[PDB]
Amino acid sequence: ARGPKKHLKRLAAPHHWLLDKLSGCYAPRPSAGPHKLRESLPLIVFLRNRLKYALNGREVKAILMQRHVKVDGKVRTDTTYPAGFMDVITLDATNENFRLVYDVKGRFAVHRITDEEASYKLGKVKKVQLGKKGVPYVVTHDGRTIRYPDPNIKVNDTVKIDLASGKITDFIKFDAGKLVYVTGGRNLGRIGTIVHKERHDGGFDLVHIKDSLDNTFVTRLNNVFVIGEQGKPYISLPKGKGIKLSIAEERDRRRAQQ
Amino acid sequence: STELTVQSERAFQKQPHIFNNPKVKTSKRTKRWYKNAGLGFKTPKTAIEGSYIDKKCPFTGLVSIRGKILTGTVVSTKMHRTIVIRRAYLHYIPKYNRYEKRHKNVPVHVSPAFRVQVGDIVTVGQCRPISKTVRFNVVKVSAA
RNA sequence: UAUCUGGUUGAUCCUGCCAGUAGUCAUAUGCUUGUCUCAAAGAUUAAGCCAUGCAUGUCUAAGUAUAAGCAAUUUAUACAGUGAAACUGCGAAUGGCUCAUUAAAUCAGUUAUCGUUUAUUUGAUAGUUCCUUUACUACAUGGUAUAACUGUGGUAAUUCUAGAGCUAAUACAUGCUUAAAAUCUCGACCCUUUGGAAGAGAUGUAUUUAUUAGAUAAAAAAUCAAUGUCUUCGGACUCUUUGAUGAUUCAUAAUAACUUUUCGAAUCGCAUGGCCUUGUGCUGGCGAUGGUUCAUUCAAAUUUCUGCCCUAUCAACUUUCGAUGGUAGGAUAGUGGCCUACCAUGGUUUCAACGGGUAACGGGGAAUAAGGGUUCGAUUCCGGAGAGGGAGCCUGAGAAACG
RNA sequence: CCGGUUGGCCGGUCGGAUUUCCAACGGGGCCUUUCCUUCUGGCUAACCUUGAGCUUGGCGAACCAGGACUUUUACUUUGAAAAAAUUAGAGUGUUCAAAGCAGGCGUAUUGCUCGAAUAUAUUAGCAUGGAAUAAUAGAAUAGGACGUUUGGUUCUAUUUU
RNA sequence: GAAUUUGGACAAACUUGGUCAUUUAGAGGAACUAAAAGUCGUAACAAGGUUUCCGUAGGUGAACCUGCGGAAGGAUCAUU
RNA sequence: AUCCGUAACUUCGGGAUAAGGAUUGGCUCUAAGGGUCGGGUACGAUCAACUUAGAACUGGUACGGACAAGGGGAAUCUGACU
RNA sequence: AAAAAAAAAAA
Repeated sequence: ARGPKKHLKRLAAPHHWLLDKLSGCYAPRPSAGPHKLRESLPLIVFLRNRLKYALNGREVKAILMQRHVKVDGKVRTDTTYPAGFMDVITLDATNENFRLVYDVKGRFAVHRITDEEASYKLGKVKKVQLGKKGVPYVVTHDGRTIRYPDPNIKVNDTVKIDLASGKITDFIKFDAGKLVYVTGGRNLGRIGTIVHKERHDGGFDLVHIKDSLDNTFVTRLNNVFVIGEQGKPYISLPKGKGIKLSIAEERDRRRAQQ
Repeated sequence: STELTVQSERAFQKQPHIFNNPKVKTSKRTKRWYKNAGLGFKTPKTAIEGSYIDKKCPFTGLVSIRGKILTGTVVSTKMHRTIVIRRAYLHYIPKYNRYEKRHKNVPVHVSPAFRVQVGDIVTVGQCRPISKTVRFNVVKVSAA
């Protein structure tokens, strides 16, 4: 109150960080950045709780202070930078390259990749507009402002980017039969190759999607994210590939491979 | 409605930033600005022809409908460019596993485009705060 | 884990209650108490009072350092290692504690901002500022304080202070330096009729006002007011440019002026490199800091819909002096009776208004349960409110701030 | 007519599965007088489209675009959303258990790896299928529906001339 | 560019009354409950010794009496 | 004099100018409230009054400026009243 | 179809 807040308690953050209810009363509040707070990995968690490359935020500060890490090709020596969906990380040491995406459980997964894949990324356009002096520009989900794009690009499309410059290499439009990825909801983590959408002029365009196994569901255009066409994606996927197995077949698979 | 000798008040009521050049002589005796608020609602010929102004009208006034689209029936039209409507409904009390009737009297702004009576069913569209109580505006009527 | 028992009678069967029984992260208490783990804890009555001591301060390679501080660089004679104090910048509005107020108010879930502000981040983003703008100018770069400190003192005392003497900046404070083209205006002069001209000035961004475009379902012809593109001047005519939203006076752009005139780098560290007409010549890297606008993020403020305990031994309430609405204006960051002026007489109510009470902050949830349910919820999370009671206000992005 | 779930010999695999099967079970479509909204477009779709046994050419949704329109609800199915923690609950060594969300596996020399689910979460609000139940409206001093027609009145207007 | 200053809105706090609400004394009065082997009688329970009861009005030391109308919970389910 | 506020009790009519309070000048302005005439088979021209409300300005906080002009309340005995 | 009142309580 009386202004912003700058703390954050445990039990208040998302469940998808998998922070224990024990270990003190607090958790790290993400600082500002391109990605919303309710969906952001940040680096301390990514390193300490997922990767185990560090035990304490002190160790993490030491790492970022010696500048091992970068993000989108940028160092970002902050403990609590918001690392969101699609977000590529590069550790020159270990020659490691990750790409923040989700699994079927909605959790940020550890998707190791190569450098050629690190050299680009996708962005869901959140708007296109005319800047000052008749300049057209766009804005993605990762806060990036980009100028002089293809006029064929409209809202809710996806844009492949150079990641050294902030320039667009390519783009994918929004149409039936396009490969999707989910960002938010009960159906988060799935991939299902759109069958069709519905308008609902006045709010909340909806869309029906069916996975490879014909399991259908419906979600919102705010949550959806297109990555490619039927079959081929433009990126590397993790295990599971957005299928959302049932718990029965899941434990069956565990018992098969135990 | 009833066309009310439009320039009755002290101020000159006009559509702002609508300047009809007197130097040019034409048909279209005055420029009248209007729009279509979407959602399939038909801005009437009465609006596009009439001389009334109504800053608060969604068709010719500088407002914008967004949010909710409700329905009611009219119970009081004694005010100037404003009415009240009764939004009946039922409400579940689970202990008894049944309902009870209820209502809300909701004040809504009306444009001179529509002539209305008590009992006329209407639908309304949310606007910004028009006044202390009016957060809505009339968008269609459904009776006679 | 869908259970009953004793008691009205001389005895009987019922109603009906009393007592009994079980549990309570519901408290207090008596007696007792050897171990391991986990762990609530001045909320209830007095949101009553408070001794004392702590609880928000803070630096790097990278704003300012002659400490008459420490060190020794020895690369250094301007400085250049460390480094108290003080200036500056940020923060101190987060967090933490309590539940007194508060009953459509909070709050929950659910909408909206086409009705608004937003430090910090993150990504983008100023060639246009020499003003008779041909000597008017520092642009290898302009000026003045002032702390800290020296020393003189006041006070009984306070995180009290004055006078006197210096000195710095990302402190204050002005102020220049870069294309070209194109379009407009005026316009000398040649003068023509087809009529043309040299030359001058203006043209960033920001604020304010006004005006214009910001679109379009379909196809052909008749002439003309004037010829327009060029002509084989018959008239070939195309080319013509327009994004988004469900929807705008949207975005954006353009003309005319306005502004007490904003912003457009007089900043700092490390590296010191290339070209030579070898001059302290011209170029040149990786950073930190700072700045306009847009967007984003952190939010904030208002806000739609539905829902809240008990009371009729509260039934009519509001409206004088704002109550419901309209118009215009002021104020606001912004909508709006938020306030003012004028006008109309409206608005709520037996579907319980208004009023009163609460031993009432609301929820998420807790206890107990066959099921339905009843009771509770100050309290480990979210949102509110408050700092002994009230009102007010500077600072700032942000407070009606209370360490 | 179509095709789905259970079944059922077969087990043609070695107590797991097939396919042709008698039945039931639920879904979709067609015709029975049964519009069960269509205007403009394109995929023309499935196409009389047939080239000799895989070819040169049917009807707009099955793909969208926009349009005129378009009786109202209630109820119900599904879906989303209902912050975490709590609740029930899967797995798992806290030495059991309360707990916790960790852990386990190797040649332990270099390392590999499952995870940290799921369900409910009123009511209101959103989207969707149904269309019984209960209400609502329609054409009766027909200013009623179709509409190839027939004047006409008003409104708007691109392409070109 | 300080002291100071006019006017304005916010308006704490005080003074006086007005009202509401909660407790608190109060001579005396009139009830209730309980205790008590008190006094006066015996109104009711049986046809309770005048059958009870209701409403109403009046009266009397007290229960209670009486008048009008009603009821059976009566002491009559009954006289072709 | 204008505005506000008004108890018990009550024969419901009163009590009640209850009680109790505020304001009141002058000057300059504003607003509202009217009449008579004009219209083929919405107005306009003219005329003239005193009433009410409000806003600035001003004064040695004064203003029903002299005159004029009620003291009130709680209770009792008594007679109803004029 | 004159009259005929009262009997502490406890079990």
